[PDB]
Amino acid sequence: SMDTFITRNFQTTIIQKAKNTMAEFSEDPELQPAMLFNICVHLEVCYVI
Amino acid sequence: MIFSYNQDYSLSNESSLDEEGKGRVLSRLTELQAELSLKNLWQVLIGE
Repeated sequence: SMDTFITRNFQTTIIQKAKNTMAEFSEDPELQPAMLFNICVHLEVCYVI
Repeated sequence: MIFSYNQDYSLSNESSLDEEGKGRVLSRLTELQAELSLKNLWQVLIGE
């Protein structure tokens, strides 16, 4: 399960804001890991920059 | 500012992002993609 992987790799803030984004877009984070990861990376890269 | 996992990118402006972040971003992306492909989590991402 990537649900564990994302917890291991990414920070809390990213997961919080990502889940908030997925919440605002009316979508379940746990039922769609790929999107959560995509948003997590897409959100992380900005902070990395 | 377009980036990929396989060290391929496309910047609209050249001077916007200098050569340090460009390294860290591609490094992070490749490292992540590596970690995913390492633990068989890539197929789920590539899959519909």
